[PDB]
Amino acid sequence: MSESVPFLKKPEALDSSMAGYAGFDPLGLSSIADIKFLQESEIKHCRIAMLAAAGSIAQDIFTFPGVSKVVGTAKMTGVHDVLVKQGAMGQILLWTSFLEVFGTIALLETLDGKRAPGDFKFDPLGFSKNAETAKRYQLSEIKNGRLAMLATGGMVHGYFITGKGPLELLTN
Amino acid sequence: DMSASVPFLPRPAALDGSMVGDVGFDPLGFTTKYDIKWLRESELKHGRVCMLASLGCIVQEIVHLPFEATSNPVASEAFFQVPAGGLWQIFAGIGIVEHFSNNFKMSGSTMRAPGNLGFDPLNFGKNPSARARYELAEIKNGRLAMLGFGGMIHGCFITGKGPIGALTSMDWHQS
Amino acid sequence: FSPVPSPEGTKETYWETKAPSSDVLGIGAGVSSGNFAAASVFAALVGGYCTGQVIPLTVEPNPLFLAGSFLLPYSWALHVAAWIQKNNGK
Ligand code: CLA
Ligand code: CLA
Ligand SMILES: CC1=C(C#C/C(C)=C/C=C/C(C)=C/C=C/C=C(C)/C=C/C=C(C)/C=C/C2=C(C)CCCC2(C)C)C(C)(C)C[C@H](O)C1
Repeated sequence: MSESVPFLKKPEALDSSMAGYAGFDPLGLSSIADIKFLQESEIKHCRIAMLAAAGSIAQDIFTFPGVSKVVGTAKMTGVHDVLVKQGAMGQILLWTSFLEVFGTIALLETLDGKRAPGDFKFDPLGFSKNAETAKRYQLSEIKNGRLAMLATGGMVHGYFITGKGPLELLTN
Repeated sequence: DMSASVPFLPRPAALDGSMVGDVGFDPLGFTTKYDIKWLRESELKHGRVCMLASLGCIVQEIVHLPFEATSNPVASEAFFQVPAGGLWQIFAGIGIVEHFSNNFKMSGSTMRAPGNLGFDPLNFGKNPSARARYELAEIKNGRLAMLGFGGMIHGCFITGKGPIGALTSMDWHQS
Repeated sequence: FSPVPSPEGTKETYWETKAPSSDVLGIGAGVSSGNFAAASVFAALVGGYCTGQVIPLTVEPNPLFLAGSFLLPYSWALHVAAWIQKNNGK
């Protein structure tokens, strides 16, 4: 049986070892798509979401030099429209598209069974050299990333209602 | 097994760290579809043209031959602001020197070390190991000169000044 | 006359039973018949609702209603998959 959902059956594709496993797949989506593809997709969504929630808070905390003079009022999604008129978004888009090109090659290598989901070998600082502490940081990455997806959706949608932006909406 | 430049991707099987410049950097699998001797001689030729072109563009603004219609500093505009016939003569020169240099060969026919066309009249490569070091120098400065010349010529399309002129007066106070 | 190539992963799909093997569902080979039957009914109602909301089509329509209207033909293929899985014991 399933851990998270006691009435429902254990998901077939999911395994205990797969980091951030709670036996949570009520609709059986893991049966439809390749499990490694879903794992890479979740890990990528986690990392983008983490950056976006941190960015939302940071935009309320401060503003880089000169940004106050391109955009005055807009805080969360309004800034994107002003910046697409400029080269700021196009530039992020071009460089991220370039990084994702090698992400596509990484995905192809993963889907043949060689590489591991989310593993780009990017560990410059010595944070994973134990393989027990490494397992804790992997699970912490997934849990913080899932929290960050829910948060980023939460913050952007709150801006859609109010226009306040995250932390200022907290204040008022 | 794993590429030096890209840790997560597997090493391109073809490279084997033999040619100079092999940091395992072939992610898009271009060596599987074409012969690497042709690719290396192409890389060297592109880098040599780009090195000459970067140096030329830089000096055009700083020093120009003192004749009428040779005084436009901006490289891009100097193409149009020049006798078409004279540049056309240079284009025809590029043809003969090439046919004679490569002994009159095609893609299969060219392969002889790749890029070793023999035009080294002075004896710089005395030590063969110094030759190998100079080859590493040639390929790395050629790669830098490809990106650098592309970057300045697109600056010149943007700024309209030339390399050193665009660098010295870059508009910090607007987009 | 010469070997005819087919892509890797081509398998035998000829069936003479009551229902085809679940392999005919592709990526949906592991989905249960209850899940196809409920998804089929859901897709039929949502697709019909979204279709109904835009039958007088105008120059500016709601885009989501347009995309949701594509669920009506998709529901036909879903209930066919439900019949295939129920008769395969899934
Ligand atoms: C999904 C992520 C995301 C997106 C699309 C944006 C987009 C934007 N931000 Mg936000 N921001 C982000 C993340 C993001 N930021 C993060 C992570 C922070 C820090 C916590 C901030 C803090 C921030 C502030 C304070 C402000 C902006 C502003 C802006 C705008 C101007 C562009 C700019 O200068 O940004 C530049 C943004 C950065 C330099 C932060 C990026 C930092 C991440 C960590 C990049 C890391 C790359 C990574 C290390 C490489 C990994 C390699 C590996 C894959 C191999 C633009 C709307 C300005 C604005 O208009 O707001 C009103 C502004 O004032 N951002
Ligand atoms: C891709 C290469 C390239 C191209 C297309 C051009 C094209 C042009 N240049 Mg530039 N130039 C270049 C390289 C290039 N140059 C280099 C490498 C130099 C030496 C630093 C110069 C120095 C130069 C000056 C000083 C002037 C031009 C001018 C001109 C224009 C008229 C042609 C002329 O009179 O040439 C004249 C060429 C020279 C005086 C020197 C060329 C010497 C060669 C190319 C470099 C040494 C190469 C080496 C010994 C072996 C070469 C092998 C080769 C023959 C296959 C024309 C638009 C004129 C102009 O209108 O400027 C606006 C002008 O006044 N060029
Ligand atoms: C559009 C636009 C832009 C933008 C933008 C951006 C960044 C848009 C981002 C949109 C996002 C990230 C939306 C995510 C919403 C999350 C949802 C619906 C989750 C609900 C959870 C549920 C139902 C249940 C949860 C559950 C609960 C409670 C119980 C169990 C646990 C759990 C399963 C978690 C720009 C920038 C281009 C500007 C432009 O001008 C406008």
